[PDB]
Parts: sequence; structure tokens; C-alpha cells
Amino acid sequence: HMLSDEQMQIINSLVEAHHKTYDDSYSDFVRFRPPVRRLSMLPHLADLVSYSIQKVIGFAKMIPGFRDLTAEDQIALLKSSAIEIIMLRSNQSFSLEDMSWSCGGPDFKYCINDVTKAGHTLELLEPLVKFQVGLKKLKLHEEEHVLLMAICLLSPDRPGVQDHVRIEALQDRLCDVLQAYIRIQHPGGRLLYAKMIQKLADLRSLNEEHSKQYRSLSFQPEHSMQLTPLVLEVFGSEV
Amino acid sequence: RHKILXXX
Ligand SMILES: C=C1/C(=C\C=C2/CCC[C@]3(C)[C@@H]([C@H](C)CCCC(C)(C)O)CC[C@@H]23)C[C@@H](O)C[C@@H]1O
Repeated sequence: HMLSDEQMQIINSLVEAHHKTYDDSYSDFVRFRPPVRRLSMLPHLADLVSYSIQKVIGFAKMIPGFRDLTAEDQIALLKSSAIEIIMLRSNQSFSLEDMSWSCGGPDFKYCINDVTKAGHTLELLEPLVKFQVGLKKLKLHEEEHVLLMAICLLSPDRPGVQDHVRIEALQDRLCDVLQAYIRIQHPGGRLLYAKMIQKLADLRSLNEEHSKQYRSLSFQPEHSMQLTPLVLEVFGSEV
Repeated sequence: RHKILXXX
């Protein structure tokens, strides 16, 4: 077959949305509290994640249909999925040769050891890197990468969502685009759609573990004080 | 209500 006009426009809009919210130069990173190598990396990684939440919000706003949901559903979707979108979009700076995220300098090269100096343990980080390796080996086209972020964000099985029918219909429309793209445009992707759906289930498990560990972190005033207001709101339990 | 999330 052949991809349709509406499917084409969706892909174009999502790729443009990603290009507008992901800056390959990483030059904004000098504006964060500097990295230091008791939780010497938490200020820098809190700033990195806070910055990235703002980018994911800008991305969400350009997903076709997302802005038509109620503000409450948008926020519910964003709050539940933010850490997952961040884990996905970070694959773009992840390197197999270094087994770390490299963002334009040795100061902004993040390995597993750096994240333990931000309060997290191998219970999260070991699965997280295996996720990055397996996702890197999928060799996603940019179109697929951005579709998967939009699909992850538009999941209806999140706590706090009201219009479950409308959100599932949006997500279904993106899955169909992704399935048609893989069939037509990606040589040898017979098993790829299923592998990408499986990555979404990996993300759910990494979300749970991050949330557990974030709670232990954020309940200590000496540590929550080093977070940012946006991180506290997005990852918080306030309803 | 969320103060900052009300830039949704
Ligand atoms: C941000 C992004 C990048 C790396 C993501 C990383 C590397 C460092 C450790 C991170 C940030 C994980 C941390 C365990 C998240 C914990 C944050 C907190 C301390 C608040 O609990 C999640 C994603 C990992 C860089 C760039 O790709 C933009 C992307 O957007």
C-alpha cells in the first residue's frame, strides 16, 4: 500500500514538534547547576530533568489532537508519562560505545555511577541502561522514534484520566500510522511494531521503580530542597 | 490544583 495524506501530515507534525523541542547542541546545559562528581549530582540532574519536562510539554502541545483534550486530562497524561518520555527521548544522546548519555562535553557525559550520586540505585539504573541498549539496537527511524513518544504520552491506561474513549481513539490513530509506516517504509520490520509495544511495557516498569525511589528521595527535606518547583509538581502526589 | 502546570 501507500501512506495517506492525513497519516503523512501526522508524521510531519510529530517530527517537526520533536525538532522544535530537542536541541542537538545541548548548549542550554551550561545553564544548569553544574555537575559534581551526599548526592553531589542531584542539583545538576534535577535541573536536567526539569528542563526536559518543559521540552516534553512543548512536544505534547504539538501532538495532533492532544490540545483538544481537557486541561485536566493533558496534565494527568503528562504527569503519569513524563519520566517515560524522558527515558525514551534520552536514547538520542545514549551511546553504545560508552554505555552512557553524552551531551556535548565530558562534563555532560552521564553514566550509571553519576546517577547513583543523585539518589538512585542499581534496582533502577541497571534496567534503565538495558532498556537504552535494547532500544538503541532497534535502529528506529526518526519517524518511528517520535511516533513512539506520542503513543506513550497518549496512553489511556493512566491514573487520573477522565475521557478514556477520546484518548484511546487518538492513540489508536497513532498506532495505525506507526504500523503503516513500519510495513511500507522500514525494510525488515516484520517484528518491529511488536518490539516497540514491548518497550512501552518496559517503560511502565521503569516508571514504577523510579517513582518508588523518587518518593524515598523527595520525602527528605535536605533532598527535596535541591529539586526544582516543576519537578516537585510533576512527580508529586498533589491532586 | 497545580500552580505551574496550569503554563497545560
Ligand atoms: C534528560 C534527558 C538526557 C539524559 C537522561 C538521563 C541521563 C541521566 C540520568 C536520567 C536523567 C534518569 C534519572 C534516573 C531520572 C531521575 C530524576 C530525579 C532525580 C528527579 O529522580 C532518567 C533519564 C536519565 C539528555 C538528553 O537526551 C535530553 C533528555 O531529555
